[PDB]
Amino acid sequence: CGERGNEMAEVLMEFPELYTEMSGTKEPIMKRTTLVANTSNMPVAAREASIYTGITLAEYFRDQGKNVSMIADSSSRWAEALREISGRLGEMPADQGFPAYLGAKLASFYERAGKAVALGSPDRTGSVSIVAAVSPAGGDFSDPVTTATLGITQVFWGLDKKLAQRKHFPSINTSVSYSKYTNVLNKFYDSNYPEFPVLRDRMKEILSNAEELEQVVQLVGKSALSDSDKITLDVATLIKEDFLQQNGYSTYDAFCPIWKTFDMMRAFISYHDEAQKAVANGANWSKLADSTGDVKHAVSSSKFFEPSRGEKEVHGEFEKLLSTMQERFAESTD
Amino acid sequence: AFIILDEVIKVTNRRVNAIEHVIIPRTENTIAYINSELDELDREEFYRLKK
Amino acid sequence: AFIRKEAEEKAKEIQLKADQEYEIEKTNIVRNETNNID
Amino acid sequence: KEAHEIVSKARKYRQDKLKQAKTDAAKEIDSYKIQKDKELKEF
Amino acid sequence: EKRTLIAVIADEDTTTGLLLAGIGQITPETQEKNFFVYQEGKTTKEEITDKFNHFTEERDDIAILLINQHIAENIRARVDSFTNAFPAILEIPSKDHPYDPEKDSVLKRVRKLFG
Amino acid sequence: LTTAEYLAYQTERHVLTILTDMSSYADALREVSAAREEVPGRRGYPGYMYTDLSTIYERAGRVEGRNGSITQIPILTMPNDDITHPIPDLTGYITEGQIFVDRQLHNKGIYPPINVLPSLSRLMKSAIGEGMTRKDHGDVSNQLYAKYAIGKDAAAMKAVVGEEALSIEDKLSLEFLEKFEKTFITQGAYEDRTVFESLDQAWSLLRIYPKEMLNRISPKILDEFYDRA
Amino acid sequence: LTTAEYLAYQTERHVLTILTDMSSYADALREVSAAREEVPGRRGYPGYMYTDLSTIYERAGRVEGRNGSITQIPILTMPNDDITHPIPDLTGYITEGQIFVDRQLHNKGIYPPINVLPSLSRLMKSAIGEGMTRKDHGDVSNQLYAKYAIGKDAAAMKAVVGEEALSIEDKLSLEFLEKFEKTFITQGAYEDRTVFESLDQAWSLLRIYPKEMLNRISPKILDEFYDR
Amino acid sequence: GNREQVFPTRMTLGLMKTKLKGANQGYSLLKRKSEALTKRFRDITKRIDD
Repeated sequence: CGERGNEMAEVLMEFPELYTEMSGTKEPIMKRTTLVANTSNMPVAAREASIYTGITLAEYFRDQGKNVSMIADSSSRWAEALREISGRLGEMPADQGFPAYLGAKLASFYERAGKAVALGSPDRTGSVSIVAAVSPAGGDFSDPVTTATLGITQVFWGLDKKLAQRKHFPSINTSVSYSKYTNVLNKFYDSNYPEFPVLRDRMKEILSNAEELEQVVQLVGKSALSDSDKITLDVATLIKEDFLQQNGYSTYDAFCPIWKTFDMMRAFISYHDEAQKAVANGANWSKLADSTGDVKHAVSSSKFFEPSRGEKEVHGEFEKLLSTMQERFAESTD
Repeated sequence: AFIILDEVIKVTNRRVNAIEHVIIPRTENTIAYINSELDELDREEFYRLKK
Repeated sequence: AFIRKEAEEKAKEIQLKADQEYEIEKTNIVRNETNNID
Repeated sequence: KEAHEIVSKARKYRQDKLKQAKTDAAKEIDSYKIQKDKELKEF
Repeated sequence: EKRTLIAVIADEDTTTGLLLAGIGQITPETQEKNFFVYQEGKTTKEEITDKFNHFTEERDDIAILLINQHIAENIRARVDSFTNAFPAILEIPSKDHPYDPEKDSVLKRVRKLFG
Repeated sequence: LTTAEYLAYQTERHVLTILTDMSSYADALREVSAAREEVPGRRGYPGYMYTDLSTIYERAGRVEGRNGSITQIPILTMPNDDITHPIPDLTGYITEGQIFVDRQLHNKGIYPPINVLPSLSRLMKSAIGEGMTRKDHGDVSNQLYAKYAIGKDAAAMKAVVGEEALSIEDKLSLEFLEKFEKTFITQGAYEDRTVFESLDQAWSLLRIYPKEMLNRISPKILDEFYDRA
Repeated sequence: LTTAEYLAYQTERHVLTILTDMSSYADALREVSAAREEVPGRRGYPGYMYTDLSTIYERAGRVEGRNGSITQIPILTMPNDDITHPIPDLTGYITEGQIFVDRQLHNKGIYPPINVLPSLSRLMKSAIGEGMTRKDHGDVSNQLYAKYAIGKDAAAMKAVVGEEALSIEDKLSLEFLEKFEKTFITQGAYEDRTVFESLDQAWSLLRIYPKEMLNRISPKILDEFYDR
Repeated sequence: GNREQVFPTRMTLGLMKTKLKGANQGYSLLKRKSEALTKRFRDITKRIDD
């Protein structure tokens, strides 16, 4: 919606060359995707239409018992189209020139997502997940579109430009980003990855502790910091560099299956726990880090495991990683 | 007298640098941002009133 | 001299520490996992 | 020649085995609890 | 008062005599005597560092360390690595060895910044 | 652009289009908007400036079955050096990247004063690589970006706690920062460097660090090109 | 509010009526007002939004001869967490207090993430005291506000200056702030604390301080409860 | 550049102006303190050698 024609060209060029296994055999993903393109230089008033087209198509497929994801890139462009039509109409401007009915339109559009039981028979269940990119003016999340959307949606993947300029991708701002589905997902994890939420919370706690320690350091420097604080900062840097940072245009990190993600969380939190345990038992963090740089490098390089190698093989090597890390942390601390 | 004074001067110089390089620029950026946003709100209200 | 194998003492100490580990490694883990189950 | 210390350092190997033998042992001890707590639910 | 004791790491010619005539050698309720004989070639260097830790960190009453160059040169790393204020380690010449103003930790620091 | 579209798509030429000072175009657009008595947008520019700029920038690229192209390079003055101004902000949402000319680098005597951190090429991920440039290119650019950002952070840290308090990695990043800015970024106004010459200059900067600190370069690329010499 | 009123006075039923997303109603009022091309207020909202929100908020209360009441808890989401926004602003000028749900406390893991400092109850002064809640309720509340406002400024001085240059009272206030938020304001869902348990826990947190700096408690109350 | 995450209001604008004035004059205060302590440090480093 109101975005580059080149972005539609690359989708059309790439999707035919990408294959999925959802049906049991390799088949181009283009076979199960539809595109609705209203480039930024196409008629502005059509942007709204495109959005309403997309969701409808999505809903249609949800009526067939399929799980559809409709991607609105970008909804800010639809809001801008509404603003332009409103300006040509001489209507009273709301915040930042937008029409007073923008928030209601966004809320109604987002209410069309959901898991549902199809209308007719035989009974079948589908879902529509709306994923909408928001383009705040100036990068400021005070934008009316962002303010309405965050009021509507349940997941907030907020991106940081200072991370993107650094090539830290995805540039999710972990401080502001939130998901309100973490509670309903417990069931899933309890059936598949039972200690997934615990590790997620451990990672978030480590990241928050590091964020505050870094505010302290920026003014006071990395001195008067307990070795535990040094470990927290070091492992948060490790997580940010090698877990939260995923190169989407590589053969290994284009896709990270949930099991590889879970094993990587296990490895990073195991590193943190081993370091904390070793230092708490009299070990010195500087010397211990010098001695276990090899373990640190193995944990960081865990991201290079090819998911195409299979769940069993990757899990086996992650278990080898964990055992080697335990052995080395025992060796380096007597 | 030397040890304590060296520590105190190190801390004081670090804090002077923190003030003049981290806190003051940050506060100036905040002031500029707030001024620009308030000017934007004033422009919006003025032009809505004019309309 | 300089041939005394007191590394045997270190091995014995490591074994003793590995036993005391079993202690807190069946009392910490079982307690936490039982609390989770309950 | 004091390489006998390196071999005697197998206390580390025993420690690793003791820790794997405590993960196994915890798996067995949590059993009775899990079956009991699910049997109360079954009732 | 909180910290008043004088501590001397010196040969018998200094700790036993000289200042000992007016400084004493024993604590009000201790037998450590806040001193080390430092027999020439008898006291261990490791034991010398242990005594330095004893009189600098293990007990708090010691207000000053007064250490001879003989131990200091061999104890160079330990005294150089000590950066606290209260024990105010002070190097002294002993026997024939003079001050050597290019060796002791505090004056090294002073020349390091600013001159 | 209408001329370019004629040369490129009807005559099969490859056209490079320079559009100098799109900021003055935005000023003229704002002037017309003000005459129209329109509800002004952010900082007074029209609310439709995004679409109006898109109708200019989106007139570029390649089309199927025609052996011409249009490569646009608009030149855009940022008011008050502020990248969040509507002109640069909207231009960056419409365009496929941006080359950021920095005043801080210009003052420091560097030419070209291009600050790579605020810069982007959205079509680089596909134009570079094994069969197109060399296989080190994407890893070597990502690592350069990461180390440059770390060096900026270390310089900011040094501004407060002084050089003595920095870690070893931070001092390596400072060394990298100075050498990167004064050797790899600095180029003659008439100097042309091949991408293989520039990727040989990039590896020399990345050799300031231990191979295990190059965490963004894949292990196979770091084996083949790190020790190379 | 006409169904709640009918139960409250017509059937004499004590009722608690909540107008969830009252903040959303303001958007509809602005949409209608803009369609009418009326003269707008702040942010384009109707100039009569205080009279339209007061015809909803003031339909609560008790009346003399009827043994029923309407307790109203409108829920209102402040845009950008801005309390100076017209909706929260005009609700604050019409309502008898506000429970302020805070995003800094929420991100910090606390539930309920209620920041008591922006919060207020206009009817608390008269609802608490001798013979109807307890005698220490007002003094304890005021002292807790005083100590929380000082712990939050001790924590800003420690963020820029560190602990080594904040007084002993500031350290006590930092300790008070940690236990206030993590033990008193923090509370599980389905955890029902009685006003008396909550006062006892407040007394446990004000004992952090010495009897002499609890200066917002009168000597009579400071005497009976400070030493239990 | 980097800025504090606060919502723009005239009250916040005045608050930040007051904070900036306080920062400037506290910076001057700590500068003077540093110069005084540095002069005394010069003196102590001379007298300690003596």
